[PDB]
Amino acid sequence: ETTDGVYRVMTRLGSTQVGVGVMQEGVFHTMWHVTKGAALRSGEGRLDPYWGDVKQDLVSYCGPWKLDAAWDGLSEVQLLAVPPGERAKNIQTLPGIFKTKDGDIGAVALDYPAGTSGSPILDKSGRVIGLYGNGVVIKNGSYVSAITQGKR
Amino acid sequence: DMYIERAGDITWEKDAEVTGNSPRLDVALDESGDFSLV
Repeated sequence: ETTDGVYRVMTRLGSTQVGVGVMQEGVFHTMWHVTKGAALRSGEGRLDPYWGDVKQDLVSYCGPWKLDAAWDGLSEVQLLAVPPGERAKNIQTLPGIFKTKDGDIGAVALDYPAGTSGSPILDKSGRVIGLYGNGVVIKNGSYVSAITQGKR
Repeated sequence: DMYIERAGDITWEKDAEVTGNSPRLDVALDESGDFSLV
């Protein structure tokens, strides 16, 4: 399967969801720590890695990174959370800011199991502005993931 | 051997639940692609 949309990344103790990915223009985008660059199966069925980067924690299959949109810095976004064993749910939120020395990157303060990481973050036009699942655990114990976007 | 399966389309929802705050955090990213809180 290669039609556009969001996909669960599974593995067989039982069938376990290790992460989430997004398919667009024939390319499967997800996070590196999800698949560790290993090949995926889509039916019968083989997706091979094309581009990856551990620092960005991103990886593309069957082609280069296609998602180009980014957060405008003012409007609210929506996390299309696809938790393990749960139907996809759109969660609207206003992202925070991750202050680094290469600049600022948006971050959403939403908590979901580790199997949900790789789920896309959308703008008001349905464009993927980044993926969810790479972040920090703050002083209270909650999880805050950055809006990690690649380069097209 | 990992495998993928469809979970839905990529579409914005008009009446979605709005939760979560907007924290401002100083963060440092190591070479291994992991963020830390500085």
